[PDB]
Amino acid sequence: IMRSSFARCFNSPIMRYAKIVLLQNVALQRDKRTTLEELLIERGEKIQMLQ
Amino acid sequence: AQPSEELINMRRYRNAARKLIHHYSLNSTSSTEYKISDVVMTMIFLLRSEKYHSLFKLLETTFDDYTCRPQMTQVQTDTLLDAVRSLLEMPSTTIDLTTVDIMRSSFARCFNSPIMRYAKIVLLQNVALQRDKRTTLEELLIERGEKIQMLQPQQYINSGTEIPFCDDAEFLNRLLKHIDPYPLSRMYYNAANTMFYTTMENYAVSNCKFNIEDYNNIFKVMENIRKHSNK
Amino acid sequence: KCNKVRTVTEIVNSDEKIQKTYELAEFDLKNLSSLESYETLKIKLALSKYMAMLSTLEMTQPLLEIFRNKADTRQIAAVVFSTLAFIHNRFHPLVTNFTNKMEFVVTETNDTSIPGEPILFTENEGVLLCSVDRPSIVKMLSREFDTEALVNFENDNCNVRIAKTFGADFSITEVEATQYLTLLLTVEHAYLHYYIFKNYGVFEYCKSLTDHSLFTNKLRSTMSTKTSNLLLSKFKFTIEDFDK
Amino acid sequence: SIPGEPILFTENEGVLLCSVDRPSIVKMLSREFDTEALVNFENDNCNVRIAKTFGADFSITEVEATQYLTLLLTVEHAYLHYYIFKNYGVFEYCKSLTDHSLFTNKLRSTMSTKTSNLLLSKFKFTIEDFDK
Repeated sequence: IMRSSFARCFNSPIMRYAKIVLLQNVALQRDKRTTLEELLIERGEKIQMLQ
Repeated sequence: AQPSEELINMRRYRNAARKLIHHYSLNSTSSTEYKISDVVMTMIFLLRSEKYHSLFKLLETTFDDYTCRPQMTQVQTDTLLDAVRSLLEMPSTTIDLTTVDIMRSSFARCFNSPIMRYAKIVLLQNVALQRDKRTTLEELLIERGEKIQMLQPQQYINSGTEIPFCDDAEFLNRLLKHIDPYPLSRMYYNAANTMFYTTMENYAVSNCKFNIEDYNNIFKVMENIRKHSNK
Repeated sequence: KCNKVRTVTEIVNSDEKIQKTYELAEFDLKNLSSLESYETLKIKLALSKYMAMLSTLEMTQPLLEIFRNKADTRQIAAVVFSTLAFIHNRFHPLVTNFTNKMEFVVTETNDTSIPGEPILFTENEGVLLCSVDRPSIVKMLSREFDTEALVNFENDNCNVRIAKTFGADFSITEVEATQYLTLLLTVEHAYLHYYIFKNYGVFEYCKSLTDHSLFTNKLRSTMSTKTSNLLLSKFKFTIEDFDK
Repeated sequence: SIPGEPILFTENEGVLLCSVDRPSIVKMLSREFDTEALVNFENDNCNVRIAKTFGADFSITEVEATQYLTLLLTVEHAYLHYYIFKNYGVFEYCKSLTDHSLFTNKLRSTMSTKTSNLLLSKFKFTIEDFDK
């Protein structure tokens, strides 16, 4: 997370005030973002399996 | 020297190449089957035993791209077939020349077009069947039925009539309990597709292309069933 | 058809009255749940019965070893016969026998092999006879192909679909048991043709074998609620790729 | 784990059951976050605020207690959905979870006519900066 923070800072050559909350992170160990619905399937299943 | 990269994940290379080969010849099961890096890894993994290098040579012959069928170096071909069985680590499950030829045709289409997006398409046909003469089903109907009528039953199995049954209901319920946990719905479809593949697996011989629409009719069997339900 | 069912209630002598409204969407869903559970149980039961009945027959050895052998002539015949009878009873529960004449032929050679329909009939050259490709049946039991279950499905919407996530000696492998369904389906397909020709002439039987297509007419007034093994009907593949 | 909600109920798996994320709970417990020394926003003080200018063992400290409010409000948010589906359909437990949002409608005529734990009327950030 911090690595990506620094990999977002110098990115700016920008000295004007920046309203930019880069909430996003790239490095989420995947090609691209899935939906949440699949996880709503996947966690729910195993949860029902659990006792 | 650094011998790592050539085989470091021998596990990856072996398991993925074997998975792929089972996908082709053994038609095993649905998967997101692809990695071109794995395709290359196939060759590199072949390049570290003679019991590989032979098959590697054969497969390289495909890079000539012509549909000719190579001469059978009978003795060496047989030893090679045994090496294939070994390197496929199957229960000697009747690995055969025909499946070998099928793999040859598989690569006869694999590298043969740089379709750099997705040829996500069955290529059912094989050029290298016993002939490209491509006679139709209808003549073989006669050719088979002749000898069929000529043959005599191996056993004359019936006299009278009987029915089998048992009624150990408790036993049946015990079985049921044992049987419960299995996701039938999924488990059966793969076998259904095995039945599907079986048609092609039969006609390696002057094959008749058409299957699809009659299969669609097999599926519309359920359509007809629904129609009967509704009159 | 969203049907926000609408309701009102009254004091007698009509002092004043109250209103409420409700939505079927829960009820229909639970109905579907119950339906599918019910029919699944039925199918499982049927399979169990079949398996046990076969189990009765004193096999010395696990099924697949039988066909891996080819010296037999009894066991294979028995198997086939049993399956046929099971199907026939599944359609005619009161019916028990076929009046003899049933005889089988093992086929062993590619030069006798026939594509598609693996089990074949000559209804009367004097009497019925049948033919079976054991080699092919082994190929169909190229068991190595099987693997753990995929869990795919399509046309999802929300937990509108997913709500089941909150809606509550042969001691031998499920997968090997599952292999049986293959022969079940095969003999079922065969029984189709057998019944057809038994009802009608040879040439239409040949036509059906040419195309399992025209059946859809004659297989009518025939399934009087006698459901058959085509529950999950999404039998389909890529089509546009046919490319003539 | 699950996104958003550290708590969930399975309303009647034969009977009610609940599941909770101790890991994420601890992550909320990572209170090295906390510090008091701050400054409130104000406005228009001469009219609005200048008037307000002129008025005035187990003996545990506060910060932890403050933290209690965290689980208080969390369990409130969970209770909302719990009550909702306990009273209503799993369709509107698909909804309320696909987004919370709309449930204001069902709360209409539903709330007990008594407020809860939502005094200070601003609770927001920059919004237009969503910069899609």
